[PDB]
Amino acid sequence: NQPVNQPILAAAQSLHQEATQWSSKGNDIIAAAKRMALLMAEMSRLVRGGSGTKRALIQCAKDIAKASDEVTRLAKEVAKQCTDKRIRTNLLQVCERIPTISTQLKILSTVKATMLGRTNISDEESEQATEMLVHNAQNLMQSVKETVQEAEAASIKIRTDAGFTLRWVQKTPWYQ
Repeated sequence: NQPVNQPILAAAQSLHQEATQWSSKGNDIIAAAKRMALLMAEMSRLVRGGSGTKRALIQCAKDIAKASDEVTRLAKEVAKQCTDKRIRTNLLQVCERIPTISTQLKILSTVKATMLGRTNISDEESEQATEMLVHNAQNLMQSVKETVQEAEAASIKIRTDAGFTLRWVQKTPWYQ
């Protein structure tokens, strides 16, 4: 079908597996994380494209960074209502890593996009730029996955408020 950068696809699938165990209904962290995983999977295809995929590669990074701001914004709200200082601090700590990682995703996607369909660039420049993009994508997927898990852990420490708190409902059994 279409060539894909396996480690980016694997990082995407890893976040999606974790996010899809929960319902998006009344959980915008879950919705944004699912959008991020789906967009990151598109990225693994685009990173392998020609000159025509240059705009799509940079727009994909921009979309991923926008979905990560929704994750960060909501996780800060979860933290603000959490009574456990350990969980509250962890959530606030990860919220400050995500914008840095996603800024770096935009810079490395632009770097890779300038290289698509070019003949003058060496395999070394290309490989080095691709490896940097790969690591950044893995770090981002990991940070959001951990943000999902900590936001769920924080829910136990929050007085459930219908229409006012995040909703955690398993869509499928954990062992499926």
